[PDB]
Amino acid sequence: DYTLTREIVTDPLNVFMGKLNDMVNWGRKNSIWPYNFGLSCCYVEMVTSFTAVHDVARFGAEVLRASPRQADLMVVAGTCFTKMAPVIQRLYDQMLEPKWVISMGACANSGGMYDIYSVVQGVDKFIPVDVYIPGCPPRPEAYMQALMLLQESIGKERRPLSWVVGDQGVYRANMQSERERKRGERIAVTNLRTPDEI
Amino acid sequence: ISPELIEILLTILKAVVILLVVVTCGAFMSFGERRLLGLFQNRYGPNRVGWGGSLQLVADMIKMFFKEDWIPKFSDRVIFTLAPMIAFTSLLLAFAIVPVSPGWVVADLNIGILFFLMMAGLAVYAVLFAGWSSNNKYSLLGAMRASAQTLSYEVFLGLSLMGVVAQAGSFNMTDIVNSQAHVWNVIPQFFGFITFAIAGVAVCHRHPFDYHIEYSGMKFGLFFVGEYIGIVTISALMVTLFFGGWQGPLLPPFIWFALKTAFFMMMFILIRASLPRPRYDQVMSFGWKICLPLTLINLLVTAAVILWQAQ
Amino acid sequence: MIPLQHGLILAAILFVLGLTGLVIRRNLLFMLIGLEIMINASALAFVVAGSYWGQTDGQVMYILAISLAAAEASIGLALLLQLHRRRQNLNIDSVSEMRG
Amino acid sequence: MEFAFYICGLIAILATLRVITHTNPVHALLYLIISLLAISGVFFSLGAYFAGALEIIVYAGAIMVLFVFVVMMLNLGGSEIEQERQWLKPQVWIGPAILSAIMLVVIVYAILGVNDQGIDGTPISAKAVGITLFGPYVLAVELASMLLLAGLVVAFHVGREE
Amino acid sequence: MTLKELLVGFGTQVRSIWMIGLHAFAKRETRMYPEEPVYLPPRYRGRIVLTRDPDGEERC
Amino acid sequence: STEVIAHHWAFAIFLIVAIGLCCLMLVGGWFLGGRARLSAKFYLVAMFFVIFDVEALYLFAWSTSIRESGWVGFVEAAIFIFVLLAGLVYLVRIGALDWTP
Ligand SMILES: CCCCCCCCCCCCCCCCCC(=O)OC[C@H](COP(=O)(O)OCCN)OC(=O)CCCCCCCCCCCCCCCCC
Ligand SMILES: CCCCCCCCCCCCCCCCCC(=O)OC[C@H](COP(=O)(O)OCCN)OC(=O)CCCCCCCCCCCCCCCCC
Ligand SMILES: CCCCCCCCCCCCCCCCCC(=O)OC[C@H](COP(=O)(O)OCCN)OC(=O)CCCCCCCCCCCCCCCCC
Ligand SMILES: CCCCCCCCCCCCCCCCCC(=O)OC[C@H](COP(=O)(O)OCCN)OC(=O)CCCCCCCCCCCCCCCCC
Ligand SMILES: CCCCCCCCCCCCCCCCCC(=O)OC[C@H](COP(=O)(O)OCCN)OC(=O)CCCCCCCCCCCCCCCCC
Ligand SMILES: CCCCCCCCCCCCCCCCCCCC
Ligand SMILES: CCCCCCCCCCCCCCCCCCCC
Ligand code: SF4
Repeated sequence: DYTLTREIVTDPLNVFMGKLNDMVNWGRKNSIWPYNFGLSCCYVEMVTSFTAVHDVARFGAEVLRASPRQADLMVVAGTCFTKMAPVIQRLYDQMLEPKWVISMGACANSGGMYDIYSVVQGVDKFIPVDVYIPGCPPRPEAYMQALMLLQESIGKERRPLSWVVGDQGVYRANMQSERERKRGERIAVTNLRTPDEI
Repeated sequence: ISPELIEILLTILKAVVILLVVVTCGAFMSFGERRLLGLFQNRYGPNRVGWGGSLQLVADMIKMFFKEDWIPKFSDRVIFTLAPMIAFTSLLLAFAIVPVSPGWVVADLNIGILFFLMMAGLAVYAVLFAGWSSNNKYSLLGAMRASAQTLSYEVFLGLSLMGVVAQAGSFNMTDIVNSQAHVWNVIPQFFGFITFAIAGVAVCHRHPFDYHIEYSGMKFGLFFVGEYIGIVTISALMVTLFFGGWQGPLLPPFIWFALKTAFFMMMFILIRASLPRPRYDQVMSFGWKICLPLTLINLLVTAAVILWQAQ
Repeated sequence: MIPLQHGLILAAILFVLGLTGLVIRRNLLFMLIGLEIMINASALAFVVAGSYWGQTDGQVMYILAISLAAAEASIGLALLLQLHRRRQNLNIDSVSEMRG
Repeated sequence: MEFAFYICGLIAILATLRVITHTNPVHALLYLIISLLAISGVFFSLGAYFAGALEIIVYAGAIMVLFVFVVMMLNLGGSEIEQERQWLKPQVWIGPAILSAIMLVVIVYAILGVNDQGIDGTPISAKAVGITLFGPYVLAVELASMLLLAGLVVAFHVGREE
Repeated sequence: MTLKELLVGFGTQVRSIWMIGLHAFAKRETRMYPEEPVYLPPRYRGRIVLTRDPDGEERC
Repeated sequence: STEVIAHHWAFAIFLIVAIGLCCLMLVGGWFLGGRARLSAKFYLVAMFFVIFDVEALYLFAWSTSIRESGWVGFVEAAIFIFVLLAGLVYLVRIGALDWTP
């Protein structure tokens, strides 16, 4: 159950090529360089994650490039305004493969609370998103959880090793949804602490 | 099999070992800069990829290697490929003269620190080529400003080192570290020491003296590894020129040299973490009005003391 | 065991190449480039002459030659910048008003 | 040191020939920097260690840094001259080619008739050059400082902005 | 610039370096997510659920 | 000799391995992975660098032979450095070295 991009296909994978692909995916998922992109309040929570009290640096994702060429992760953390949607599209085009997209917050997910004339209702209207984060704003640890989700998504995708040989198509794994995976524990919740307590 | 060929092979293997260690130390000191900034900023830094983050550098290396190699369409391919090549090899060859131990030196040249000055000029060329070939106005302007900075501090890099050269009476590195057999040159050439430290920070484009936006993939990695190799080279050079190099009372010579070099690498990281960045005009005014006359007066007083003490 | 004639021949080749580049190029920057080539070839010839006789005199006049080269390149590039400022082209055939 | 001398001389000749015929200013400056490194290698082959050190320090580290600075200041993208390529047409360059070839033939004929014991390549250190520089050549040093001061004043006066 | 200003600036740079070094000798303030779970207050506004009565029927 | 030629071979191998390492790094970066007018102040500061750099080379030549030149050479280099500093004071005092006016 994979997905081809240049189609629901199967697992394509010599046994040495599988180990080579696993090492490539391990190196790509353990070194993810986000693009410094200040849109709205969700970016404030993103840079709150980048600080000392949360330390996204532990995952190897602290480099925070100001140039789209060096970065390989686009965290759309803010509202997709109509004036900035071409800017976001151009910055995504300037990135180089492999690249991944995380929508952070309700604005980047669907437009959020701003169903208004000057706001594009979600960045997935024009940019293929890999991980969505609900929240307004999502807390910094929610951004780190989404980073880990992106890491385990990257760790089993199949990409070409070299551009001169082999299949050049990009295979993305169809992950099981987090909602269906966590339904076994979320439904079993019975009692929560009362709101009058600290 | 002859003893002369055995000695030739041993010296070649010694140079190969030195080269591999300085390149590996530059990459692992990029990683150590991340970890040390984490230490100085009340956090941990990368400590999840492997034990303590020791496999992080392999992860960025694999990410750099398996990225889309990209050259701009309206750019000069040769100069774009050439600029990281120069930024790597120039400061690597600058390290090629530093004696890390008695008997462990790549080339015992009679020019020495002059070869370091040649390599520094070629590093300035690397910055200029990177800025021009990107075909970008922002990168071109940033290269103009950065290259004028490096010129304003290479104007006195050598004149800061001339106090040590004057005391040693030679350009050779081993003669310089042998001239500090009793007192390290940081004591008499203190003003030369501070001016050389300032110039070494400035010509390495390090904080607080810091055109890379068009570079990506392995070229950006080559640029950064060359920058940290330049950090290693400047640290080892000031260890050999002002702190005796391999000489010390109790520890083996490599232990003393490595401890002093690692202390200056940590001082690089602490300078980056602590000081704010000054403005352009104040930086160049400090480079021209302050450091150059200080180096000239230091050389004059050094010569006067040397000739006075020659009975 | 390197002949002096070979070094002098190499220096003369570089000198005549610099003179050819100085003549055939109308761009003022390429003429300054040619001037740098010729004075560097003259300095190389003097270094060869001083190394054949085993004297420091060749390197001393090399030093004087490159002091002249540095200052001449400074003045020439200042004049080139002024020419590009007041007439926006480096073609020297435009700069031909005094004649006869 | 013989093979190094001949290979560096050949590289310098080829790079200079590429310089005088190239149309891109930055490529021409790069080839001339390669030629300057080659001539420094020629200097190191002949034992003139200080001359080669200053060839890379000053000639291939300062003067053409100034040239590259001026070229990128002007933003020379090959305008109004690269559209011409006049020096590549025979009618411009053959005449000076015969002129330079005749001069080279005359200078080579004069060179081949000199007493030649060969260059031993014994390394003349920078210490001896500094001893001679402040011994028999004192007034040369002082008036060279004055010459560089004059060049500084002239280039500042002409190359201002206002 | 003024020599007194230069000395005061040098002393202040040394002071800043000393403070950052003493920050290196201090306790880490990092909460190690995900190994260390996030403490959330009881009235924190996160995921929405529908609850039941004590009898076990849905309260909506 | 043996030690000198061994050090020369070591330096040559150092150069060759460094160049080959950088070339191999760039080749591996290229092969691997899928695909999809300035002001006159810059000239002024570079020219000042060039002039003070050749005056620096004069001081470089002096500094390695101070003891063999004696007090006479100190007097001559003192005159040289005095002219250097007079030129520097002239450059500073007229605003040539001020980046902003
Ligand atoms: C992209 C690549 C571009 C090309 C790069 C270079 C390619 C060739 C590399 C290998 C060349 C062979 C190795 C070098 C020769 C080593 C031996 C040597 O230099 O010996 C001469 C001298 C020895 O001195 P010593 O032995 O101490 O004195 C006692 C008496 N003999 O020692 C000396 O005189 C030492 C001084 C000369 C050392 C030169 C080192 C290289 C300089 C050029 C670097 C280019 C960097 C890239 C391009 C920059 C931008 C153009
Ligand atoms: C207002 C207008 C401008 C005014 C001027 C402003 C700029 C001032 C710049 C001053 C520069 C002073 C430099 C002094 C250097 C003199 C020391 C020296 O070079 O001594 C040489 C001698 C070793 O030589 P030798 O004995 O031949 O042994 C070599 C082995 N072959 O060495 C020895 O024997 C050891 C001597 C040790 C001496 C240590 C003390 C003096 C040097 C350190 C000063 C530290 C100052 C700290 C900060 C003070 C406040 C600013
Ligand atoms: C291989 C095919 C071509 C590949 C591309 C070109 C690469 C560069 C080739 C030329 C330069 C290196 C030549 C090889 C030198 C190897 C070492 C050697 O032969 O040393 C001899 C000598 C050592 O000095 P000495 O003490 O006199 O030795 C006598 C021994 N008792 O040495 C000396 O006296 C000085 C040695 C030369 C000076 C140092 C090296 C200078 C390098 C300049 C490079 C310029 C840029 C080249 C760009 C090429 C591409 C365009
Ligand atoms: C291995 C190599 C690396 C070694 C690492 C350790 C050494 C690192 C050296 C770093 C040097 C950084 C130098 C920065 C100089 C900045 C100069 C500057 O721009 O100063 C301007 C500032 C204000 O000037 P003002 O005229 O008042 O401006 C008014 C405008 N509204 O004026 C001022 O604030 C006055 C003071 C200016 C700076 C004086 C010198 C300070 C140098 C940095 C601190 C070094 C402390 C010791 C570090 C360890 C040494 C081993
Ligand atoms: C080219 C560079 C030329 C200049 C440098 C030459 C070399 C150094 C020569 C000695 C310099 C001494 C400078 C004066 C030190 C004492 C004055 C001082 O630090 O003033 C700055 C500041 C003033 O206090 P203020 O900001 O008004 O705060 C209110 C407090 N009641 O007060 C403070 O911030 C508090 C005190 C801080 C003291 C810091 C350390 C002073 C001594 C440093 C010695 C050298 C250290 C070398 C590096 C060590 C670490 C590696
Ligand atoms: C930043 C440090 C760079 C060092 C480069 C050189 C590495 C050479 C490795 C040699 C190891 C042995 C040295 C001689 C023996 C004395 C020390 C013994 C314990 C290591
Ligand atoms: C618009 C003005 C252009 C001027 C171009 C000048 C070109 C001069 C070329 C001279 C060629 C001489 C060729 C050799 C002549 C015979 C040998 C020398 C004289 C005996
Ligand atoms: S989702 Fe909420 S917090 Fe995030 S950008 Fe929109 S309004 Fe701001």
